[PDB]
Amino acid sequence: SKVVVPAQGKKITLQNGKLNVPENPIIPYIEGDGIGVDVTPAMLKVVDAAVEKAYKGERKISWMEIYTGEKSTQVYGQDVWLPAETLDLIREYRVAIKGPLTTPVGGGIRSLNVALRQELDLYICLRPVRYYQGTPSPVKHPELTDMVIFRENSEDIYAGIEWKADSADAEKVIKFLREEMGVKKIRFPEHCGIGIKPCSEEGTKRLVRAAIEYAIANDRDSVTLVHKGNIMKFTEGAFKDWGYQLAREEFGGELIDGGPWLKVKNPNTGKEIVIKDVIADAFLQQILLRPAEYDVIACMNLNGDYISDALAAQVGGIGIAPGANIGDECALFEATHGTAPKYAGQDKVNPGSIILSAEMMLRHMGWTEAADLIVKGMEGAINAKTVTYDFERLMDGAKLLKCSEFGDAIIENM
Amino acid sequence: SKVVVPAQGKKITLQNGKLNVPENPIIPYIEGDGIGVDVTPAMLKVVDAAVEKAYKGERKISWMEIYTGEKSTQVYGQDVWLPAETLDLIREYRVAIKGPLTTPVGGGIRSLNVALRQELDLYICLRPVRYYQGTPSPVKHPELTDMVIFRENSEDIYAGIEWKADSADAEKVIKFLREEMGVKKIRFPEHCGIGIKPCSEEGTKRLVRAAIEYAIANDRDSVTLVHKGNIMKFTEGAFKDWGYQLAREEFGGELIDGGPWLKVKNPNTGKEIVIKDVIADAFLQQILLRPAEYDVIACMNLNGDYISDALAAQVGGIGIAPGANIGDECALFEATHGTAPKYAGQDKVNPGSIILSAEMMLRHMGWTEAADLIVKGMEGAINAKTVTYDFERLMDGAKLLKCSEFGDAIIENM
Ligand SMILES: NC(=O)c1ccc[n+]([C@@H]2O[C@H](COP(=O)([O-])OP(=O)(O)OC[C@H]3O[C@@H](n4cnc5c(N)ncnc54)[C@H](OP(=O)(O)O)[C@@H]3O)[C@@H](O)[C@H]2O)c1
Ligand SMILES: NC(=O)c1ccc[n+]([C@@H]2O[C@H](COP(=O)([O-])OP(=O)(O)OC[C@H]3O[C@@H](n4cnc5c(N)ncnc54)[C@H](OP(=O)(O)O)[C@@H]3O)[C@@H](O)[C@H]2O)c1
Repeated sequence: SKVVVPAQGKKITLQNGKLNVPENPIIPYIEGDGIGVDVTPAMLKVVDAAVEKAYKGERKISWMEIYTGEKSTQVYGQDVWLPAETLDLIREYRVAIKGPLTTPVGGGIRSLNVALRQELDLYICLRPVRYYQGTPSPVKHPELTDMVIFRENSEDIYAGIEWKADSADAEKVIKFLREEMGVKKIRFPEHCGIGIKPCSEEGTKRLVRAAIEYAIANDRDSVTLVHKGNIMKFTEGAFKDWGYQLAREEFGGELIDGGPWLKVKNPNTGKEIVIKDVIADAFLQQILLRPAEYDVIACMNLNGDYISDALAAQVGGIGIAPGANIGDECALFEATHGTAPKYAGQDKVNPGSIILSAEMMLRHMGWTEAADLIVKGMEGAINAKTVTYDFERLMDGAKLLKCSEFGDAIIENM
Repeated sequence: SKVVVPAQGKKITLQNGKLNVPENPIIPYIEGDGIGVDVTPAMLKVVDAAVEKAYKGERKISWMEIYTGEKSTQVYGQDVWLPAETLDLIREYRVAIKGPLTTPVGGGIRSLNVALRQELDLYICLRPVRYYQGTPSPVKHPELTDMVIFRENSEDIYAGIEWKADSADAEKVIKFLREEMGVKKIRFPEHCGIGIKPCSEEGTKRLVRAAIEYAIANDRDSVTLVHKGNIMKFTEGAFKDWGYQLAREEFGGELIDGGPWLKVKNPNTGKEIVIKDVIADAFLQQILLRPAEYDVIACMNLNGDYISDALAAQVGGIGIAPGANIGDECALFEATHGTAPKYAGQDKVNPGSIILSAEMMLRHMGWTEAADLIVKGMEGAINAKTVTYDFERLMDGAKLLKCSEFGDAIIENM
């Protein structure tokens, strides 16, 4: 009802597991709450400039705004935070992008971001994290970090299955656990909240399957299964066993030494990709202490949230970290930072995250020239130290830029 | 049967919630697997020197070795990894310490460390993390970190309640969830592992209760409730609500501004302690980016493992991080690093962790003079750059020391 389909423009289709993108594709975008009003306009202009420059006017995106979050309630009504129409629009047009989203508190509503992921079955959360020269960073050698996180996106405790302490359901579940499953380890059964943590074999293998294909298509050096399997043997640990098993079953994994690592040969470059694993709490230490040893990461939903968010901070990219939610049929790219309501509307915020997510989106569309230009623009703008206040306040000799002006700087550095 | 109670020596008792420690107390200690054979002897000698120097010969510990892990199987037999006698010994003598422990794989045995914590109901995992000048660190300003972690120690998913995919129990639980609880969010119900995540109100409030008392007794600046409550509302989120509620109910918490932070007045110094909260994935970023803003931390079991282990790495103290497991009746202090089998027996390992845990143990015993001397010794030895290989290999100008020699250096710097 209130979305306007672009007069000129054409739908992306999926054929044979491969996107068919027209030169005039319609892309759905969600402005986002808070500073989404600042960064989305910059992102539109930066992407159009990259597309115009890479294909000399032969291609062009027909943006189409759709809604989620506050703007959805002001467009559709009182408690329409995520209209069915927005899900249908993303499935019809295959590829979309959105700014920051916040979920209201006090109405029993659970994460809108996670709702999008789970209802579009975008089981890959893809966070590439690598250091942009010139970025102010808390660690000494941020340039050693160059990883790609494959975070499982629908199952784990992150999935939102839980009962409230003292509710009839929680006490029903606890009664079933103690009396029918014989559980004795619930220290205090009264006034106790309960959460469920599921992890299946198919969900594990389609997430690791994507990670290893990614290592192959991008010739990277390894895939590390991160887990907390010595405590949670049947979810985290199973994730790690199924991941190794997939590597053997579908990518000819061979045993290194006495194990447990494997090596997968890259069919296209001959490079032996190492498959290995690290327990999650030690991994949070290793990304600081021995960052160059890691590359592609495969892990479950909650660990992936932590790991992405720790890596982004340690390269000083907490505000420019790109992110994508990808499934077999649809894809939703997103700004990964908060809504920062304090500065919303002041044209202050750093648009780098949603712009790099747009870079991912173009590359997912097969428009790699335009995507390369955006990386190149971020490269030069940040290396030139012409940046927004969240960068500039941490450093000397930088030129302070509004949000919109940083978008221009990126275009100027393409 | 194989433990020898010390001829001379006397049992610590608990009276009125307060330890009564004799001048000749018997302390039970577990050597620990792997490098425990290296660091425990250094720790015995360092603690005895501190006690001898602080009390001029009037006090002295009667160590008593007890067993867990490999040495237990070689002392008691084939699969005796954790003899009942060791639990009884720790409850009889109240205070003990142990080196690194590893749990065997392939026999269905779950963490020996966690078994000790849960069966002695040591619900506080206490990790103080602060930077020792001279330590090689991956970040630029490690000296800004000075935190104390209160990690909940018996409940959360960390508690080891789970079924294996395809087992009759997992399929029984999944059937109950889908058919009797109406759960629709399990993406793939087949071949799916299940874990339970419990969090009670009493468990939350006795853990936060200890954290706030600690902030009071040590005049620190704040207590931060760390959680992942926007996704797990009834466990992580409840932990955070119960924590605030305790602060109001028992420590006169008053609202700051419009909330949600509180302020608790320190009954002894008048200092207003801030009670606040941060969501766990953002917190892993904040301990890097704004570390000076945090002090005492209160959080649940799994987050506490991650947070302690990330902080230790970021001050370069991955091998000297102290740790204690404390309950209302018993206490078990521990080395917090792995068993490092590769270097075990070579007198290489860094004894700093178990020695600082001994420092905690003495201070828990009321022997604060001896504890102060050990801190002072670690201070000087590390500042003098007379350290073991894990420090020395990361730095220039250091003097390489065996494990035993570093223990001497600590004594020499008391
Ligand atoms: N993945 C996501 O899209 C995502 C993840 C979590 C939360 N959010 C949402 O965001 C809301 C915003 O409000 P909050 O105050 O509660 O946030 P908050 O995350 O605790 O705070 C974020 C802070 O990071 C900075 N920042 C955020 N985005 C930035 C960007 N793009 N460029 C530069 N700096 C940026 C601002 O700090 P300075 O003022 O220091 O610059 C900002 O206020 C939350 O309630 C939440 O639902 C979105
Ligand atoms: N809290 C605990 O007590 C605890 C926690 C987890 C694991 N562990 C156990 O430890 C076992 C040891 O074997 P792993 O090889 O599997 O360990 P791992 O933790 O993956 O490796 C630890 C590495 O840290 C270094 N290190 C460990 N303790 C140190 C110390 N005290 N001083 C200086 N450097 C230290 C050594 O690295 P460099 O060679 O680079 O120096 C070491 O091999 C594990 O299987 C596990 O059950 C104990």
